[PDB]
Amino acid sequence: TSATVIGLGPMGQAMVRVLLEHGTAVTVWNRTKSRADDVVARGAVLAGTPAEALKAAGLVILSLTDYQAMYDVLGDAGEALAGRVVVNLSSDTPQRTREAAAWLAKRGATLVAGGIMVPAPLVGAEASYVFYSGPRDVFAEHEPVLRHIGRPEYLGEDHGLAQLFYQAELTVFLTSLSAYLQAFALLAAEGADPARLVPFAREVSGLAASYLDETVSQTRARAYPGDLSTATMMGATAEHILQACRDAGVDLALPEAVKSQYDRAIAAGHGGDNWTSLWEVVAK
Amino acid sequence: TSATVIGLGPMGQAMVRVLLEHGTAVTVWNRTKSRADDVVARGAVLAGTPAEALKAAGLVILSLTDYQAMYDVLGDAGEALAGRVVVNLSSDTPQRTREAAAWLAKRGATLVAGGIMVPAPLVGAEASYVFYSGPRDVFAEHEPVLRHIGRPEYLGEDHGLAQLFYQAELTVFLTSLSAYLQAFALLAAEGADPARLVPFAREVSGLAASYLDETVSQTRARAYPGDLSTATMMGATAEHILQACRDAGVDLALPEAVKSQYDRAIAAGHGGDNWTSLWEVVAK
Amino acid sequence: TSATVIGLGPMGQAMVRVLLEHGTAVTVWNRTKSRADDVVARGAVLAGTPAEALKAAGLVILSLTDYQAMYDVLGDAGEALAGRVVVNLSSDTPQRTREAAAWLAKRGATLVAGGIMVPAPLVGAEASYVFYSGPRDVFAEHEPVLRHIGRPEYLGEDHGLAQLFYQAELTVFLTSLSAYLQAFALLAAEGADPARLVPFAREVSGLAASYLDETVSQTRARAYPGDLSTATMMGATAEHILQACRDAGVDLALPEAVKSQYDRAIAAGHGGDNWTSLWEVVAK
Amino acid sequence: TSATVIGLGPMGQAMVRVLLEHGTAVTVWNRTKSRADDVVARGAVLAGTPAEALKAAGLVILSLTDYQAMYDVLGDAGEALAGRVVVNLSSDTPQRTREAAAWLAKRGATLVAGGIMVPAPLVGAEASYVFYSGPRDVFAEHEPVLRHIGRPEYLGEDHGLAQLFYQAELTVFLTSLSAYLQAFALLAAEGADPARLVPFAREVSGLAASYLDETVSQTRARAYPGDLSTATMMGATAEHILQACRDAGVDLALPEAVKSQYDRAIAAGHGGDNWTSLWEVVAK
Ligand SMILES: NC(=O)C1=CN([C@@H]2O[C@H](COP(=O)(O)OP(=O)(O)OC[C@H]3O[C@@H](n4cnc5c(N)ncnc54)[C@H](OP(=O)(O)O)[C@@H]3O)[C@@H](O)[C@H]2O)C=CC1
Ligand SMILES: NC(=O)C1=CN([C@@H]2O[C@H](COP(=O)(O)OP(=O)(O)OC[C@H]3O[C@@H](n4cnc5c(N)ncnc54)[C@H](OP(=O)(O)O)[C@@H]3O)[C@@H](O)[C@H]2O)C=CC1
Ligand SMILES: NC(=O)C1=CN([C@@H]2O[C@H](COP(=O)(O)OP(=O)(O)OC[C@H]3O[C@@H](n4cnc5c(N)ncnc54)[C@H](OP(=O)(O)O)[C@@H]3O)[C@@H](O)[C@H]2O)C=CC1
Ligand SMILES: NC(=O)C1=CN([C@@H]2O[C@H](COP(=O)(O)OP(=O)(O)OC[C@H]3O[C@@H](n4cnc5c(N)ncnc54)[C@H](OP(=O)(O)O)[C@@H]3O)[C@@H](O)[C@H]2O)C=CC1
Ligand SMILES: [Ca+2]
Ligand SMILES: [Cl-]
Ligand SMILES: [Cl-]
Repeated sequence: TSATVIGLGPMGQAMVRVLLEHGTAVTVWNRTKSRADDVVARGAVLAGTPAEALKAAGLVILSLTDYQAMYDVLGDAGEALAGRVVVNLSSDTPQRTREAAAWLAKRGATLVAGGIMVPAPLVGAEASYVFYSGPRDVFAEHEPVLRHIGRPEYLGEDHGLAQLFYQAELTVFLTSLSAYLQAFALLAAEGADPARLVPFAREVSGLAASYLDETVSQTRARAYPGDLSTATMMGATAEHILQACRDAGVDLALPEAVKSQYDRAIAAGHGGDNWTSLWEVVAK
Repeated sequence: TSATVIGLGPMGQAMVRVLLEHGTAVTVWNRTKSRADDVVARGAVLAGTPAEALKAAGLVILSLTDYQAMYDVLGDAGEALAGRVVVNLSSDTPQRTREAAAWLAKRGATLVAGGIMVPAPLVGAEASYVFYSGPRDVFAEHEPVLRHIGRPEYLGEDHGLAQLFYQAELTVFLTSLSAYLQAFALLAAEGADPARLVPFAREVSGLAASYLDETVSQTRARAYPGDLSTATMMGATAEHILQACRDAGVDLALPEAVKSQYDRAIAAGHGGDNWTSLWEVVAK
Repeated sequence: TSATVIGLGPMGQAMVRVLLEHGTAVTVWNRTKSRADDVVARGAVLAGTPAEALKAAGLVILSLTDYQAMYDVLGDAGEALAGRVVVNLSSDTPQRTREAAAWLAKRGATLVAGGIMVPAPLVGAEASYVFYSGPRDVFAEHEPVLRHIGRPEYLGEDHGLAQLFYQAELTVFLTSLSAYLQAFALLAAEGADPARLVPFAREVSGLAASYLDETVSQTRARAYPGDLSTATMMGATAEHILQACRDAGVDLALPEAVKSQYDRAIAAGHGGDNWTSLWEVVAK
Repeated sequence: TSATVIGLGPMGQAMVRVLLEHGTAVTVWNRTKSRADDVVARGAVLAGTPAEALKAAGLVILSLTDYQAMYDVLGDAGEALAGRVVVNLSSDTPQRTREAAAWLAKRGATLVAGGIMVPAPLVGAEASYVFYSGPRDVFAEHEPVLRHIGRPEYLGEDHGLAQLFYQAELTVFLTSLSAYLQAFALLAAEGADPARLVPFAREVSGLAASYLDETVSQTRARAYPGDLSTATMMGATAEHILQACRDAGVDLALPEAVKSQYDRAIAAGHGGDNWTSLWEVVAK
């Protein structure tokens, strides 16, 4: 088996190592040639051109910052794309992923969209998994090589799906990281030591994740009983957080955005409903 | 022992039930007199007035929407407050909690401020804990009755500490819940079942929590090595979430707040730094 | 709108009340005529024959002990089945559900299989939901009446699906109830008071449910890292439970069945793997 | 303070890390000397022998697979055990724990038996609790060091009580995990994604737990009113699960154990009684 990896950021490099360690031949290409030194020392072959990289394998894995980078790198491949399977494991919108499917198809190439759901040090570890979407038959053929990156989670035929699931996951992940900075900033601005919060922040993240099922069922039902918590009570806290952040001279964007959800829910008559009623202002 | 509980939302009623379960004699008062029906049925005594409530015990627990509600309710209490310990377990700003301590002191009452870090159904469960701050010796005299609500975490003499930790905790909690709605809305808008995300969302919450220690070290050091993940790359995803939400007709408020942190960190020169460089734009 | 309910056990009766309360006309039939007294007093009409019951509505809800009961009651309906939608909300196997689909189809009737996921007192409450499977168009038409029973969870076209999900759910529910009896019996046989276990039994059920995601991912991956728990350590406890139950003179069936899973997993070389390796002996 | 921990599976290492984190001087011993690598790296002292371990502290914590392992390890300890407090937090039968107390006493050591009711990652977390039983005054002398592992639940003087509660708890826990595998296997065998069940499984676990109080009252009274749900009807479902599992080629061990309880209760005359009538066949 033979693989090409285009993009040697931390994830591209991690995927090259894991493919090499499992006895796949790896041809790499990278805009910044010098970034390939370590993977070539581990037995990767650096191609001179993306077209060359496309000629050294039927399986082409793209690990780039966005899908626009794919067009920058592959725009000049011409017929070297014909019959290749492009596994794009890059962040972008569902719509640009679908668009890339059509662009690649015009040039005889098959897109399998994917999203890796771990950081680089966990690539190929037990806890690694990857969303995939695009043609089942084409994915199935390459699945035996791809599964070394992580557990494949094939979502279906719509190329946008893997990217949809990636952006949904990253909405949770990135906003959580911004909530941690927000929390530590409030403490640090008030003279308190953010380190003291760590064990409680871990507990309340555990508590938050435990609400996922209630969230699913109430939003799915559009039923929001306020018996244990009201949008008025939780909006009051959203406001206390915003005010406390204003008092402490800390950024206001995140707490303001959360508060706006409760205000617009209450203004819509959901003051007495569960926080899950914010569905009514958030959803399409 | 004797206790008064003022405010009978789900948390007040839960605290009353737990104190009754441990043989505490509990006097209650509520604005909406019907909400007392359940704790009166379990043998709580409904006081006619807040002053009558206060006279019932040395120990007075407030579970109200905010500290304004304290003033609306105990505003005309006067003499009833003298010699009493007011354990205020209501959401508000650290500053308003500190000013409340002053106001209470003038009327010969001590404030212990606190924050309950679990919902009503977990009051008195293994997982329950409560931040407390204020005069150590007063907290300690009442702690054997207070402990029935949850493990007491006494933070110190500053009345605003318990409130500060509670607000920082609810910054994590409320923002996480909103990120869950946001992820579910994106899926639902594109016609996928939000319930499909549930186990992956819980997993990515676990992953997010595992970054807490290195967030503390990097933000305190203002050291942001970008070798595993840059603000540019994660910023790119923050923009992808915003755009995908824009494409699907979902509310952009929360994704826009998170993207504005990356925008600002990058424009402040942290493009090649870790996401922890957002400290530079969040912490002032 | 018009509905027929055949079967006036607690669930049939609960569904009749909820349909009446939402302004649906209800015709009932029951083997035991006298069981209809309360629903007729609430405005249900008792039909003399199942054929009559079939003539008083296009929507026919079956709430019987099994699918064999359906054949007992409807076997003598002849052409009175033609064009009816039979919503069977009865326990049976996926295969007999599919078989009933064909039997009903031969007689011009459409089956929508369902399973109600709450006891009778929660029928029509916020927390009620019902699995449905069978023809989407036919289900969609009746969904506006059926949704009063609980949140419809339409799983797809295969009639067996709702029943599959019901039996899967009930595997969790019934085996949990048998584990509670098993636990209380051990305590009661040893002189201890089962009532003392209740708060800990609630905690450990919460703990158990928290392992659902790990279960999904490891069995899905067929990856069972034993870093936090081995099948040898957990099989040792399964054995201690069986022995303790033998020492106390309490039934052995449940603890023996659990122990057999770990023995067969260890015998297969999974002594050092996670308990999730029992997948390898349990799964098809 | 000083502590010895004998046994370095995940629970032993977790207890060592938590005691070290609180400034306890910890001596360790393990059969597989490599497992000590991690706690030695955090500054635990590796004793050459178990007798050397015991000499290091008045307080000796055992975290072994079973009480046989205690005998294999402390079998030749002899004089080293005199005056020492052995806090044995290992799974075994109440009888073997009681006989262990006798054996230890002869050698001039006190036993405190216990059971940790959370996994290794939650040792020292808010949710952690530990049953203890044995001499009150000895437990109490050591409880300030022991409390760092989790909230101490002292059950009384009988050394077999902590073990009895632990085994009853793990009857609930292990049987629930196996019921989860069983539900997932049924889905997987019929070609449905087990991940689809996850939120409904968690919900039905919640529902099961809500029956705990009425299980206590009905089983103690041997009063089993069948008006909401009969053993015949629930027995029918136990048989449906068994048959559906039989049809799908899934292991029948666990469904057969549960069905045998209904079979036996019905044949003992409880067909029209609540499922709680299974007490009559489980409790002897
Ligand atoms: N890092 C992580 O933890 C994870 C990241 N991801 C996703 O994986 C992808 C890769 O991320 P990561 O490995 O962090 O690396 P980066 O996104 O920081 O960089 C990846 C590669 O993109 C290349 N690149 C970007 N723009 C262009 C362009 N216009 N033309 C040519 N090459 C370009 C870079 O080239 P050069 O080296 O020359 O700069 C580099 O090789 C992203 O889509 C990201 O969202 C997914 C999960 C985990
Ligand atoms: N619910 C939860 O899960 C948790 C809540 N909390 C905090 O606990 C506190 C209580 O919350 P919760 O139990 O949910 O209930 P709510 O905040 O919805 O209501 C609590 C009480 O506040 C009273 N109240 C509000 N405003 C006034 C006012 N101006 N004058 C008089 N009484 C007033 C209500 O009176 P009335 O009955 O007449 O409406 C009610 O008795 C809040 O500060 C909240 O942040 C913290 C942790 C968990
Ligand atoms: N009870 C509950 O909590 C729940 C039950 N279910 C399911 O709903 C269904 C109904 O259960 P439930 O309401 O408890 O009642 P039962 O299963 O105890 O009885 C329901 C009805 O079945 C009838 N019946 C059974 N066998 C025959 C037969 N051969 N011929 C004619 N009628 C027959 C009974 O007739 P008669 O009255 O004359 O005896 C009764 O009307 C079952 O499939 C059950 O698994 C689902 C979720 C919750
Ligand atoms: N893991 C968990 O989540 C929980 C476990 N428990 C209980 O805690 C105890 C420890 O469990 P856990 O940490 O998972 O680890 P294990 O039970 O897998 O192993 C614990 C220790 O037992 C030692 N051991 C086993 N048999 C012998 C023997 N005959 N002679 C000498 N040493 C022996 C092992 O030595 P070696 O290292 O050489 O193999 C190891 O150090 C068990 O009783 C378990 O039921 C309770 C709650 C939670
Ligand atoms: Ca606790
Ligand atoms: Cl506690
Ligand atoms: Cl504690």
